Amino acid sequence: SFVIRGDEVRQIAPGQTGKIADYNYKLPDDFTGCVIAWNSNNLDSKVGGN
Amino acid sequence: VYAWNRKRISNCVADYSVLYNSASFSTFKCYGVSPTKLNDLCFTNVYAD
Repeated sequence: SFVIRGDEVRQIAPGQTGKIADYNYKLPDDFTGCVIAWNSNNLDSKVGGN
Repeated sequence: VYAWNRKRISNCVADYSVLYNSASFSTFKCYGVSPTKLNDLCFTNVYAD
């Protein structure tokens, strides 16, 4: 479980690039499971940035 | 698009990861090479048509 920028959701799959797949979260190439994500702007954004 | 600019590129390092991280673009399609492998390969020239 974690929060990220919507553009960066692409980085969460087996075999990816950019800061997450570089460091922040790494899947194995043969992952047996599911990825789920949702926009959370109402909770996780704030007028002065979160 | 008829007068399309054939810019030859040579003698340079290309951080093609810029084109992945610049997610503002509507596409980053590839043929014959995977977009990851661009960051490892080297070419005699490139053409940025």
